[PDB]
Amino acid sequence: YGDSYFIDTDLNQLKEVFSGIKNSNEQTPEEMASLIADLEYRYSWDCSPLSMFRRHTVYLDSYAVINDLSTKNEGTRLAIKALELRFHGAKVVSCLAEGVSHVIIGEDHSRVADFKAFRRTFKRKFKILKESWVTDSIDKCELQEENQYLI
Amino acid sequence: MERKISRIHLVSEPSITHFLQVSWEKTLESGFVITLTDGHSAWTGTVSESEISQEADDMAMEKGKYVGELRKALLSGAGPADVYTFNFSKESCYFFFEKNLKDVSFRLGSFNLEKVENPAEVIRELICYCLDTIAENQAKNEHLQKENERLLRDWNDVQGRFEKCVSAKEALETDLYKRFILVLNEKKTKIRSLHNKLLNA
Amino acid sequence: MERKISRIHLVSEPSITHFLQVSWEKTLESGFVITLTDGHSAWTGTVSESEISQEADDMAMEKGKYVGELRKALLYTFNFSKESCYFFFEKNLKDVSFRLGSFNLEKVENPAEVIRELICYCLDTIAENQAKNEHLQKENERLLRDWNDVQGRFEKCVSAKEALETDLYKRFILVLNEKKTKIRSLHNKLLNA
Repeated sequence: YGDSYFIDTDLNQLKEVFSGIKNSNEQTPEEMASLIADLEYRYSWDCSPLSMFRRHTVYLDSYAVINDLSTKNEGTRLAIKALELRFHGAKVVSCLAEGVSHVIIGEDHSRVADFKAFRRTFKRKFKILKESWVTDSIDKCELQEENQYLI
Repeated sequence: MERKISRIHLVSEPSITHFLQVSWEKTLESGFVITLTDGHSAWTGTVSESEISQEADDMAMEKGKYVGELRKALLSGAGPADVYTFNFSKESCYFFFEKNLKDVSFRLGSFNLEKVENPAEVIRELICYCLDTIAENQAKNEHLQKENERLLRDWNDVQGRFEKCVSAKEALETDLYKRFILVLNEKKTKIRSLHNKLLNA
Repeated sequence: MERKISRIHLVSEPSITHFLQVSWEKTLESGFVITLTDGHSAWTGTVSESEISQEADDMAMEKGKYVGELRKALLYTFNFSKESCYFFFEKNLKDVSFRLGSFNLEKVENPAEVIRELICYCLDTIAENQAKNEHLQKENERLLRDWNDVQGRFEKCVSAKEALETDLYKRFILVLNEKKTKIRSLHNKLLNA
């Protein structure tokens, strides 16, 4: 493409080069988490403000009862965690699975008992985290840590 | 069969009120049972068909509007459209409320009402239903304003998140562009170094 | 007045319920315009700020307790005495036993007038609260639509940003892998040639 081997490319060159390349995302979301997330890892960009959940997989806590994906909570801003997760390479698994590692507790904290049922059935245990880990973290344009955002 | 609260304002009897607490059947255009009460004597009765419209022709007004106006007067809320002087006559047991157009005595509906002794419990139930509707409306207002505040707070939060994301996503994409720029610049520097080494190889 | 008719029971007729019309006089300490009806008689008592200040501490008990009793009862086990026209009832609760206020009610001869007041306030309150509920559904629907629209806006923003980031990263991977192939080819050429 317009990319050169002896002339350093700037933003204008990159935009023209990328525009020359056809736009097509033919890649499954796992592969963004594996290889494309490694671009922010091998070259140290995992600290980007708006896209830092690339390797962090959270729980889209939007259900009154956990392990059931039909009791979506209406009238609340609990879906922001998933979109913020979807704002990065976060594998948004709506149900408690091996992917779930950051339980972002929203307006209901009594649901922790249901989390205990699947906290042992999966290897990477999820932890009870407040809205600051997801809902306020990308609002602050960062990626909070579980220990400082517990409950 | 239910009783609907319609306190017709008696100009002739400001002291002895009259409520046309209609207990209607499953019909509106035909004869509908209209029940009345005053405070110490209720006036119930069954209205026949083809006779309530004879006075409608005496009224010399539109049909169809007749049925709707009967519903308005019988049910809660006297209709502004066709205001009738609520002359619920105790002297004849005939609650005639009439719009005497062109200054002439025109009757509206043939209501065969009878005076009774003890409407106390019926009026108790009437005003009790009124204030139970008031209480449930107040509770509805309470949870409605609770939902109003909750939805407003969630709307503000989502709006703030969306505004921040749309404002900073272009900056983040430009940062990714600069990251690619630096990576390709270092790759090209390595390529030039290897080319120079090959020139001396 | 805010003549809210609240149901109370009779002493001899518990099943037949009088409606204690809890009114307002812009103050709550002075009780309310206590109008009562049975369908056969009227009890329109105009109790004012004359049996409150002195009656609060007459029985060696605090005004705060007296006003609390007024708020908790005048606004349960209710009992009205028709013979004396005196609204007193047995408040058989914890450390409460007395004639609640010297409410010597007034009785007008015509129950129809107090029934007029009761029905008028009842229907006016129904209409006002129904209009309140109507515009509250309106506002609730407006805010629900606004919140859903902004949530969908954030959905679209997140999807578009993720797609742009993904395609930029994929194009960058293509370019960088080609550059690394060039680098290793140059390594081989330097090693051999």
